[PDB]
Amino acid sequence: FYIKVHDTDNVAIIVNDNGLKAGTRFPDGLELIEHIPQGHKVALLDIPANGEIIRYGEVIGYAVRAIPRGSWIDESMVVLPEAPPLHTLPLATKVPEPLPPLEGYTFEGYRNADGSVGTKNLLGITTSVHCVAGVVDYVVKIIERDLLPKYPNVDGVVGLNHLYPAAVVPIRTIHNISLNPNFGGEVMVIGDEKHVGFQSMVEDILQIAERHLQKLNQRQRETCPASELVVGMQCGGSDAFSGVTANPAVGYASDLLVRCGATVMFSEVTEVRDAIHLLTPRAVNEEVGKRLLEEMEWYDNYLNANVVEKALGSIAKSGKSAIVEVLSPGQRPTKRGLIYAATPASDFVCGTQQVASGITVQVFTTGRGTPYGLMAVPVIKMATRTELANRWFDLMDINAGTIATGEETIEEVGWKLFHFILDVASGKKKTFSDQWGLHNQLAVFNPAPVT
Amino acid sequence: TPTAFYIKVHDTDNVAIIVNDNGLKAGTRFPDGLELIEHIPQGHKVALLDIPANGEIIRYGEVIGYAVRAIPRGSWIDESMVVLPEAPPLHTLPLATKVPEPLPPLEGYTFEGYRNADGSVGTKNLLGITTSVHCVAGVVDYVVKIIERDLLPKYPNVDGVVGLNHLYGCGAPAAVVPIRTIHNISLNPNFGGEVMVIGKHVGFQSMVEDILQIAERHLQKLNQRQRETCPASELVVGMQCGGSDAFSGVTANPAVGYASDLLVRCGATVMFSEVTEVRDAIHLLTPRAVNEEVGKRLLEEMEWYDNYLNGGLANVVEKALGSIAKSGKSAIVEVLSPGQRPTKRGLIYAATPASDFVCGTQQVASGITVQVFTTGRGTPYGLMAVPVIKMATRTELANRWFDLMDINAGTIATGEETIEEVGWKLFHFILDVASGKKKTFSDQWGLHNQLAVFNPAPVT
Ligand SMILES: [Ca+2]
Ligand SMILES: [Ca+2]
Ligand SMILES: [Ca+2]
Ligand SMILES: [Ca+2]
Ligand SMILES: [Ca+2]
Ligand SMILES: [Cl-]
Ligand SMILES: [Cl-]
Ligand SMILES: [Cl-]
Ligand SMILES: [Cl-]
Repeated sequence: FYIKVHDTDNVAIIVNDNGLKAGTRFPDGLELIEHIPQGHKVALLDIPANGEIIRYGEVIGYAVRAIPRGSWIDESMVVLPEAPPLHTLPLATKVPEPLPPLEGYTFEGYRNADGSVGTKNLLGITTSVHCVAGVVDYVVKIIERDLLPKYPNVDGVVGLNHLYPAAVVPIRTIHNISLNPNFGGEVMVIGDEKHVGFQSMVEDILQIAERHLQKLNQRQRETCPASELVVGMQCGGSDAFSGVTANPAVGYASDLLVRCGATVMFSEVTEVRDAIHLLTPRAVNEEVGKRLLEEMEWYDNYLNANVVEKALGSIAKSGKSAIVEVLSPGQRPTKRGLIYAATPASDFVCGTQQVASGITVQVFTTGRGTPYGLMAVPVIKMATRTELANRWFDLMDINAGTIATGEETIEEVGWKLFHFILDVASGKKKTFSDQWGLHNQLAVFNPAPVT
Repeated sequence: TPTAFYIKVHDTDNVAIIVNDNGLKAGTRFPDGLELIEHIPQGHKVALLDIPANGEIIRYGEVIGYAVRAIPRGSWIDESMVVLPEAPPLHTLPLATKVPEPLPPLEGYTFEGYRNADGSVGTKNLLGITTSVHCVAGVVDYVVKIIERDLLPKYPNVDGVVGLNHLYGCGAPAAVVPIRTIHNISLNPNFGGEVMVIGKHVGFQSMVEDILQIAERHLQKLNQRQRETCPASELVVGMQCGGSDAFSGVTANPAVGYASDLLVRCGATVMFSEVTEVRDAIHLLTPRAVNEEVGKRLLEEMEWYDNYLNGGLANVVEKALGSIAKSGKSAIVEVLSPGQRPTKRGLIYAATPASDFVCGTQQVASGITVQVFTTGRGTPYGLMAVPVIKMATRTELANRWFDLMDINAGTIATGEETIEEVGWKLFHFILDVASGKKKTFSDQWGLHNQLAVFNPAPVT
């Protein structure tokens, strides 16, 4: 088997483990001239010198010399196309017609006083930026082992720590995380007498904390429309199958959520940067397009195989819907649909920033056995290959590798993911991250220098 | 107390600080014969003599500014009445122009510590867990949490377990600081020179079970280690400031500087950091360098940080003079870059950010086994890697946070104790903490915040 993503492609990827040896033939009639490993590209037709190399329906490079059919195309046989300037990129030149809406889909969630719906019932603890740091982590640890077990309806407790002139990103991120629907309607804020005492201070905090736990323990889930979901998507260990299996499937589920009237988010500026010329045309208008370019140059400025090919594989998670809004690190959306939330690719930082943007569910695609997870929101981990789903059967919540062998289609895995999202949001199924407690501490993005 | 007091740091000073809570009202007289003309709050400066216009303002024996207008004696000097002196260029600062004569050595001082195979001595018996930079991250934090609740309780002689995480994506141009820092932390003596390295299908739960068996083998071996009498020369003490206070440089800092000189005399290694806190006073550290190469190396770290950073305003030069007071009077024998380890013994300058958790993490990487943390605020700062001795600047603070302040230096402001007395009291407190005879409040309540490696490179 070989996988051809788009119809106009002139190259394909080998899926067979160990690759395919010379002599192997395919239905169309071509034949390999040499051995080609799995994940590497093969020429479908004879491509001439300086000839375009097409994959994902776009130019990923040019041939350095004439490449014969059925030959292995290595990174040394291609010339990368230099990315064009940002002021020359087309904006809103091809906004697709909205697909027919999906109505009636629901999930059991926790309705908040502000109208938002949480997928989890958590206790949030924070402190004013002018108070001392270290009290929140100490109190959260005591609440987890001494009180949390007495309130089973409470999914957990999360500490929101501030960092110790231009550092607006970290402050905005911590304040917006406390507005996430999984915290409900009230996060806890902790901050004359000759002898006060530290132990005394903590005793008072634990009394306030037990009052909140008793109230959260009495909350119940109610049937809510799928339009109240906010789903975030990010990549973990980039793989040769990421853009041909998991990513396209996530993009199909992304389009289904947009049709339900929900909010989907894709981030990672470093992962989509070399393909921004394919996102700008999908902006609903120019102000949203220029706002998209503004985030690209901000990150290029902050930073002081085929990168274009990998970027095309990442944007596959965005699906085909229109980009209705662009967010800066830690901002919250004001519109519903496909949103672009600028964030670093670094897994724990991306997750923390998406949680700040208000996601209630996160989908994490990966080609490596990573124990990534968050307590703030349930993390659905999708494998890119079947070999990976079998090796880490207790980490991979869903397998997209069935697309590479033709056993399942992008549409089938996409719908399977959509239904998995509603079941996780309803608490009917627990992701492996929530089953084993794979929760890594929040990592706020701090682009400002440390004093 | 109806006894009015002011604290004059150096003999040549023409200004002092009011110590009485609520300050001193006009009419109050002092032994020398001075008298206040107006009310002056605590922490604020008072003129000891009539200072003329453009006249020098001296504190800590150095010029902190010039008077905007003629200042009469016994008057309150606010930050709007002084003009900061333009700082001179770094290439024009004198190097090794005044290296003090080495003081007579202190012999016989010891502490009960854990001798390592490399010759170092630890003050704590910890389990270090790390992973190769090419492996996936998140496994160490998960395993450490399971070891703390399921195995650690079975091995009481083990003080605790610490996870050492690398950077998300790496192999370099500027990302040498975080790699060097994580590698040097595993060489810290409190890990005993034996950190754990972790990195039909098996599955994730199965992988962890194997790691817990390797972890239980290490805990059983560490649980059998015992402390041995070691010379105080094997100590490595780090010093940093927390909540800057008006008394920091007149009480706790000078006392820490006296204990710093005692440790140097014992043949131990002392460290002071925080580039942002000492930057506006570098012209007083450069002359104490043992030689020019160490002096230019000191200026090199100042400009590296300046480059990296590219009545509501206190005097920055005045605050900096108060911070360098922790360095004492010994000679600076070596300068380190963020996360480097020393090759010489004595007073060392380890460049690090002032940010409390990052400074601590970087000093632990440099090899400190004990840290002294001065502060004027009730902070719950602490580290698991090394015991943290928290020193209060005011007696009012030591009483308000009696379960956080390990030692009180506020007795200097009221004249009940001297810099020398509090300095020796700190030195003996350090030996007792290093021996495990006394437990700091940070280790008693478990005020341990996760390590925060300094990452000056942008995150992708
Ligand atoms: Ca990522
Ligand atoms: Ca099928
Ligand atoms: Ca500090
Ligand atoms: Ca006395
Ligand atoms: Ca205790
Ligand atoms: Cl020299
Ligand atoms: Cl040096
Ligand atoms: Cl080094
Ligand atoms: Cl004594």
